[PDB]
Amino acid sequence: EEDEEEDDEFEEVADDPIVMVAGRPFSYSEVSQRPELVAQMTPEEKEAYIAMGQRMFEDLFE
Amino acid sequence: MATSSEEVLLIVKKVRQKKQDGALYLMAERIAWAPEGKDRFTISHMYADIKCQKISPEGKAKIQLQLVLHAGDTTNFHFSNESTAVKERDAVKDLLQQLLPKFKRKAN
Repeated sequence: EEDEEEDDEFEEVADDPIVMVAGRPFSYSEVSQRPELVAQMTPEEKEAYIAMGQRMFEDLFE
Repeated sequence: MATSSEEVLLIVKKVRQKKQDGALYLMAERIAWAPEGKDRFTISHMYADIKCQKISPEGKAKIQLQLVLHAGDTTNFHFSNESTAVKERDAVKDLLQQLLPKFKRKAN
C-alpha cells in the first residue's frame, strides 16, 4: 500500500450553475461577469439567473 | 442506484480512488464511486455535504479530481482512462460544479 497521489496542481473548483442567456448556455460567474449578457437576457433568463443566485444566496448567512 | 430513481448524470470508469480501479458515478443528488464491478458503492458523497472542488488541470499527466466536503474531507479521484481520463474528469468536474448549487448546503 502506497500513495501516488500528491495534490500539486488542483484548480479549486467552485459550484457554479448554468444560466442560459439569449438561449445560449452560460455559467453563473460568466453571466454575472458580463453585464451585456444580463442585458441581453430575457425576463425568464433574468429571473432564472436571479432565482439561481437566491439558491446560493440562501446557502450563506455565515 | 437509489430506489427513488435518481437522474444519473455521468458514469465514469477506470476511476482509481487511491490506486483502486473502479468507476465514478455522478448521481442526481449524490456522487458515488465503486471499484471494478461492484453493486454497493465504496464512496458515497452528497452534493449537499460537498463544499468545493479541486481538479488537476491539463498540467497533470494523472487525471485527478479532488472533492472538498464541508465535513473536512477531501477525496481525489485518479482517472486512468487513457482515452477519456481528462475529459471524464472535466466532465465530472463540470457536472459536479454545475449540479452542486442544486444540493449545496453550507454546513461549514
